[PDB]
Amino acid sequence: MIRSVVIVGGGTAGWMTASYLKAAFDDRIDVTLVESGNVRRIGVGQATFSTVRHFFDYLGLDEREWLPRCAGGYKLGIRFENWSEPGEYFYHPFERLRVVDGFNMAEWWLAVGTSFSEACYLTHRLCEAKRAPRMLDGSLFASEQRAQFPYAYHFDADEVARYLSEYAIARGVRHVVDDVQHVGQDERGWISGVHTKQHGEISGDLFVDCTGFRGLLINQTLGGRFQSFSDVLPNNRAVALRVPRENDEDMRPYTTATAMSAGWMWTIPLFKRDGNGYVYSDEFISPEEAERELRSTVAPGRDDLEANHIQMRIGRNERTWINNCVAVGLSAAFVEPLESTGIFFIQHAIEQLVKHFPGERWDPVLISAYNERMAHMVDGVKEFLVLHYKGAQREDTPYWKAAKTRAMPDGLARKLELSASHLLDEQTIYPYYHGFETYSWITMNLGLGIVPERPRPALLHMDPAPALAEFERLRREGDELIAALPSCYEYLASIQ
Amino acid sequence: MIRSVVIVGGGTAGWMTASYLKAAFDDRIDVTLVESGNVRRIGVGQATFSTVRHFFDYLGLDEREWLPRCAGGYKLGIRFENWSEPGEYFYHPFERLRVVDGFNMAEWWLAVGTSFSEACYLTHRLCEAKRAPRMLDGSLFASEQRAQFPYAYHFDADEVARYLSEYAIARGVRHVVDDVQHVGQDERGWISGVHTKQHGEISGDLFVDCTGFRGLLINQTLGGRFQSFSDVLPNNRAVALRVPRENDEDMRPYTTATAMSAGWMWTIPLFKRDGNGYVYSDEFISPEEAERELRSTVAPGRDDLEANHIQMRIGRNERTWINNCVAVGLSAAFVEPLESTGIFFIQHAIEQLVKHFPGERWDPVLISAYNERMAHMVDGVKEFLVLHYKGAQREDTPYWKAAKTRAMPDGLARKLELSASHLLDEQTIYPYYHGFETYSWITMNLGLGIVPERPRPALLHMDPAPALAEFERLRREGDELIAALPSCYEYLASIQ
Ligand SMILES: Cc1cc2nc3c(=O)[nH]c(=O)nc-3n(C[C@H](O)[C@H](O)[C@H](O)COP(=O)(O)OP(=O)(O)OC[C@H]3O[C@@H](n4cnc5c(N)ncnc54)[C@H](O)[C@@H]3O)c2cc1C
Ligand SMILES: Cc1cc2nc3c(=O)[nH]c(=O)nc-3n(C[C@H](O)[C@H](O)[C@H](O)COP(=O)(O)OP(=O)(O)OC[C@H]3O[C@@H](n4cnc5c(N)ncnc54)[C@H](O)[C@@H]3O)c2cc1C
Ligand SMILES: [Cl-]
Ligand SMILES: [Cl-]
Repeated sequence: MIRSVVIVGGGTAGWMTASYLKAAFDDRIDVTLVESGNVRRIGVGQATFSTVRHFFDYLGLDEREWLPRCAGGYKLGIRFENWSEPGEYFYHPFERLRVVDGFNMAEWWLAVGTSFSEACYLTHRLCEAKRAPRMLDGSLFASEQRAQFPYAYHFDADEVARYLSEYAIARGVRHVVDDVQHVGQDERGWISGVHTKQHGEISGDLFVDCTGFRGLLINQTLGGRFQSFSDVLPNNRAVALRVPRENDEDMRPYTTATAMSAGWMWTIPLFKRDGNGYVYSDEFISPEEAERELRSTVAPGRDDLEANHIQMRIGRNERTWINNCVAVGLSAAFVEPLESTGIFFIQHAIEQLVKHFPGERWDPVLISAYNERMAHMVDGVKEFLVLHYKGAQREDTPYWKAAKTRAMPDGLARKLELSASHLLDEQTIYPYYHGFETYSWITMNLGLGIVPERPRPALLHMDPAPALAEFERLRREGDELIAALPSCYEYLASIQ
Repeated sequence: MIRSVVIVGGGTAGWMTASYLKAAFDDRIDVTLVESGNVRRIGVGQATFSTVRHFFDYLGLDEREWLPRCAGGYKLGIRFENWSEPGEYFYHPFERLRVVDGFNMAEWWLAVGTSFSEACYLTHRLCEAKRAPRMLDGSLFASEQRAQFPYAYHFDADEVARYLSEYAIARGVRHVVDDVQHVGQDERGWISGVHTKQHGEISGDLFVDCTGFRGLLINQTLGGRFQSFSDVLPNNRAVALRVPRENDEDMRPYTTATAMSAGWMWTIPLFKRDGNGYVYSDEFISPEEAERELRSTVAPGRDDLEANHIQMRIGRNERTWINNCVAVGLSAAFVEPLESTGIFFIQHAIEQLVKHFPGERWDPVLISAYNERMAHMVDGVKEFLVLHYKGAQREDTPYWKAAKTRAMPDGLARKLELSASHLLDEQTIYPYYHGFETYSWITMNLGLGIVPERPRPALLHMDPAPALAEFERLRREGDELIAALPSCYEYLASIQ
C-alpha cells in the first residue's frame, strides 16, 4: 500500500484531483496540494461535457448546492454558427437519437424529412426557447432519465477551483501556498520531493503534476515527450472578453461556437455575464488583429473591458504517467475548446487514476494500460475536432481554404469516405473511449454538411409510418416542454 | 430500388435469411430459395449465443411457440470441464457482473473472496441445480431484465430449419427443390442467375450464398479468397453421436465443453436426448481413434448408435459480399463450435445485410463497410477462441503441448500480458463487435487460470463491506432461486 499523494498545482486540475481522491479513499490516503501564490490559474468562463454530473455526484454534491456558487449556467449543447452556409446554424445537443424499427431518426430523417437537429432532437426547441432543463419544482424535464438528456454546465473556472479547494481542505487535504523551485529525483529518476521557497521539501509516494501548460514535473523534470497536434489543428492562441449581459432573459442554456475569419469564437453564458473568446491560429491573424475582430463582434466601443490573451500548448504527452508522476490537466494534454473537453480530460484522467491506483509494487503493465487509455481519450477527440474543420463548407479566407486541404489524422479519410455514402455508427467512429458517442459524430457531419448522397436503401423497402409518427411525437413533446419549462435564467435565479 | 433476392441453400442459413427478409420487408421484397433435395444440411443438435432471442422476437415468435417444435432446451452458459485437471470445471454463464463502488465483482473476488463463477454469478447455482430460467407461470427468474441474464438455447438444427421454411413459405417465399448445376455471370462478373436441373434459370437482383462449406457462389463462382485459421486453430474435423436420455431429470440447462485427448467434446442437451461431438485435429488423432474415444466416454458398447463424421472449413472469406452476392453461414466463415457462434454469425450477417441492403446503385462504400463488420465479427471470436487454448493449463498429450506453443493472432500477446497484471476490460478486449462482452473474456481467463498476480491495488485503499454484502446477496438470492424454480425438464415438459 502507498501511504501519500503530492499534488503540484491549484487550478481546476489540482483541486478536482484532491477532492476526488478524498471522496474515493477518505482517510486511507494522505493528500497535500502545493500551489503558487503568484502564478495564476486559467480563470475564464468554461463549458463542460455530459460526464461532469458524475464527478459532482461522486463528491456527494447536488447541482443546487454547487452551481450557484460558481456563477453557473446550463449547457444543453453547442450551437454551431457560420461554419458552412453564411448565417446558417445548427445544434450539437446532449441527447441520444431515438430508434424506430432498427434505424435511428437521422437515418429516417434522410429518407422521410426543417433542419436535421430541429426534426430529431427535443433539445433543439429547448435551446431556441432558452428553457432550463428543470421545472421550477426541481424535476428533470425528461419526466436514469438523466442519461437520455445528459446536459452539462457553464461556470467560472476560478470559482469552481475555489469551491473545490474548500471541499478538499474540509476533508483533510494539506494546503501549501508556495512556489516549487526545484524537483528532486532519486537514483532511478523517480521524483523524491518538491523543494519550496518557504516550506522546505515536500515528499510523498505519488506526485500529480497539475502545473498547466508548463508541465513542471512531467516535461521539465522527467523529459516526457510532448506530441504537438499543430500539423492537423493549427489554432494556438486565444483572446477572451467578459461581457455583462444587459438583459437577464437573454441567458442562453448552451454554448455557441461561431466561425470567425481565422478561427472561431465561443460564447459561454454565465449567471450575470457572457464569456467570449476568439480561438485562432497566429499564422493567419495577429493577436492584435484578433482582439479587434473579437471586440467588433461582441463589444464594439467597450474599451473599459480588458482583453485576456493566452497561448495554448496543443497536443499531448506520449505518456502522462512516468515513474511516480502522473500529469492531470493541461500538463498532460490539451486541444482547443471547440467541444469543451478540458475538464472532461481532467475527470477521466482522475477516475482512471483511481482505477489504476498504484500499490507498493508499482505495476508497469497497469501503468501502461493507464497511458493507452489517456492517449486514446485525446486522440479520439483530436480526430473528432479535425472532422469539424473538414466538415466546414466555408472557403472565404485563407484560413478556411487552408483548413480544406490540411493533412488529417490516420483514419479520418476513411470516416469521410464512409460519411459520403452513409452514416457513421458505433463500429466506424473512433473505437476507443473518447467521451463522444455515435450521435455526436453523426450530428456534426449532418449539421456541417457531410451528408450521405442518398438515404439508406433498406428504408425504401420499409413502412415509413412509425418514423413519421415519431417525428410528430418529437414536435409535439417539444411544443409541450417549452410551454411548461421556466427560462434558463428563471430557474437559476430560483436556486441562488 | 432492387426487388428480388435469390437464396441458394436451405440449411439454417438459408431459412434464417428468407424469414428475416420477409419479417423486415414483407411484400416489398420478392424472395426465392433454392435447395438441393439430395445434398443434406448440417443436422446436429446446436447451442446458441445470447443474441438469438432477438432473432425470434424480430420474427414475432415467442419461445413457448418455437422451442418445443425444435426439440429445444435451455442454455444458461457453458460448463468447461478438464481444461486443466481431471474432475475440475467452471462455468461461462450468460450473466453480466455486478458493479460495486466502481469495480466489478471479479475485481472484488480477487481482493476479498469458492470458485469465481460460484461467487459471482447466480447462473452458477441455477446450472448446478439444473433449474429452468422460468417459473412455471412463465415469468423470468430475474423478477429488459432479459439483458441482465441473457440465456440462450439448445435445439435440433433440422427442426429449426424445417420450422423456419414453414414460417417463410407462409409469408410468400418461393421454394424450389432442385440442384444448382451452373451459376451464370454477366460481362462484369456479376451473377446473372442460377441454372437448375429441372426448373431452368432462376434470376434476381441479389444472390445470397447459403450453400455451406462449399461456397458455390462466393468461392467457386466468384473466386472469393478464403483465409484459413488452421495455423492458430488446427481443429478440422468432428464426430457426433446422438445419445437418448434415460432419466428426463438428467436434463442440464447448459452446454458442456469437455477437453479430450486431442480436442474437445460438446454435450448439447435437447428435449429427449443429448448430442455429443468430438471436435479434433486430424494431425494428432485419426477419425477412427476419435470415434473410439468419443464412444468410450459417452456411450460405451452402444454400437447401435451411428457416428456422424464431418470435415470443417475453418476460417473466413476476405469478403463475404462480392458483386451482387453475399455469403451467409458456413459459406462465409466458420470457427469450431467452442463458444456456439455459427448461428450468431448467421444472424449478425443477416441483421447487417438489412442495414446495408443495396439500392439500384450498389454503393461500393456501403458494401465495403459490410465486409469490414463481417471480418471483425469473426476475427474477434477467433482471437477469443485462441485465448481458450492458451488458458488451458493441461499439457498431458502432444495436442495440449502443441496448443501451448502454437502461434497466436496479432493482439493476443498484449491481452495475455495485461491479464497477468490485471483484468481485461472494455478498452483492452477485442475492440470491434464480435458478440462477446468484457465479462466473457474475464470469465474465461479466471476459469482457465489466467489470473492477475495480485488484486487491484486500489481495492486495498477501500472499504470492503459493500462488496462483501453483495457477495452475500448473491449467495442468498441463489439459494432462493433454486428453491422456487422448476427443473429445466419440468418447465419444458409444461409447454410442449
Ligand atoms: C482559452 C482556454 C479556454 C478553455 N475553455 C475550456 C472550456 O470551455 N471547458 C473546459 O472544460 N476546459 C476549457 N479549457 C481548459 C481548462 O482551462 C483546464 O482544463 C482547467 O482549467 C485546468 O487547468 P490546469 O489546472 O491544468 O492548469 P492551470 O489553471 O494553469 O493551473 C496551473 C497551476 O499550477 C501552479 N503552478 C505552476 N507552477 C508552479 C510552481 N512552480 N510551484 C507551485 N505551483 C505552480 C499554478 O500556480 C496554478 O495553480 C480552456 C483552456 C484555455 C487555455
Ligand atoms: C460439427 C459442427 C457443429 C456445429 N455446432 C454449432 C452449434 O453448436 N451452434 C451453432 O450456432 N452453430 C453450430 N455449427 C454451425 C451450424 O452448422 C451452421 O451455422 C448452420 O447450421 C448453418 O449451416 P449452413 O446453412 O450455412 O450450411 P448447410 O447446413 O451445409 O446447408 C447447405 C445447403 O446448401 C444446399 N446446397 C449446396 N449445394 C447446392 C446446390 N448445388 N444446389 C442447390 N442447393 C445446394 C444444400 O442442399 C443445403 O441445403 C456447427 C457446425 C458444425 C460443422
Ligand atoms: Cl476545453
Ligand atoms: Cl458454432
